[PDB]
Amino acid sequence: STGSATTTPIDSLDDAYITPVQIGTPAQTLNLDFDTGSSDLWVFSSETTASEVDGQTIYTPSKSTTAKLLSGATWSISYGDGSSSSGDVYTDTVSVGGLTVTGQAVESAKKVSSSFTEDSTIDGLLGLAFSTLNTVSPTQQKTFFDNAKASLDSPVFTADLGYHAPGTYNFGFIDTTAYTGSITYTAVSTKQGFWEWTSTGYAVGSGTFKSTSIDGIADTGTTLLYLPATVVSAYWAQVSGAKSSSSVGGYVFPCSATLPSFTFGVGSARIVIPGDYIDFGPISTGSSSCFGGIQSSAGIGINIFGDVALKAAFVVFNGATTPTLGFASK
Repeated sequence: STGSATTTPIDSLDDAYITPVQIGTPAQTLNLDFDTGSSDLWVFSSETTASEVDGQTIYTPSKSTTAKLLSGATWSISYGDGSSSSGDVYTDTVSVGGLTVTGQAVESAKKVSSSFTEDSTIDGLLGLAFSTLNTVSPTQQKTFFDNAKASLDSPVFTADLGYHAPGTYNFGFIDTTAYTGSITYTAVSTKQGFWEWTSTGYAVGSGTFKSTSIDGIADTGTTLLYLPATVVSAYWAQVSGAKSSSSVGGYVFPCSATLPSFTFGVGSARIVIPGDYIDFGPISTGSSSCFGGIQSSAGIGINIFGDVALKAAFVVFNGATTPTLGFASK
């Protein structure tokens, strides 16, 4: 089997992407944030504290003839951005782009943090990291991909995120029309539960490539590109007037600037992030100070190849017995 679904930016900045997901019988379609950095499929629901729901579409398990309460199971998650959610668990039928899993754990939120409430466009998350990170207790549950894997034509999924445009998540096949050149595959460590890999270096604009190992995670659920402070300083030094602002929370730059590209290495291959991908617009409405899309990972504890990086590539998440990651230009 295979599946193919379009993923759509939630706003004009590509702050996140939403993908429609069918849950239950009859189907209830919710728009979920596919997150290769976590491993829980959780949804706003009829059980979510009413004051914490503000415009989201909810899953109502009592209206699904295939929903079953997973007795005694609870979940609770905290994300890198400080947001969080928790609740109980159902199993139900879940379909993505024509690919159906029966008995998928659907984690129903009883509580969500303010950042989730305040984002009306995201109805929940669909985790695509390794199932070892799943938070369901006392019996850990499998991700949608893990459950689908054996049925797929090939045990892979691909992320093809657009810049200011829709893109695609495919399951079970590689669309050879969706990228240019070849896909370069690179080793993955699953030791921390992430799609963790080592970039071979970087360049800023038309500058020379610096060969240096950068361990980090391919994370579709993180907006920006978080890299070591040395790398990030080298990038912003090429933008007149750019500075790190403690009050704003990172590098900002004059909105009048033209940003240089940023290149990262994948083995001997190179992925080029155009300068415009690195512009996240005014820090507040009407400001001429703009927020940068490349930020320091210092104090995160891990480098993160988030959407800024991934949307410059066609990315293969290869879930073979020994997982690997593939990157192509597009």
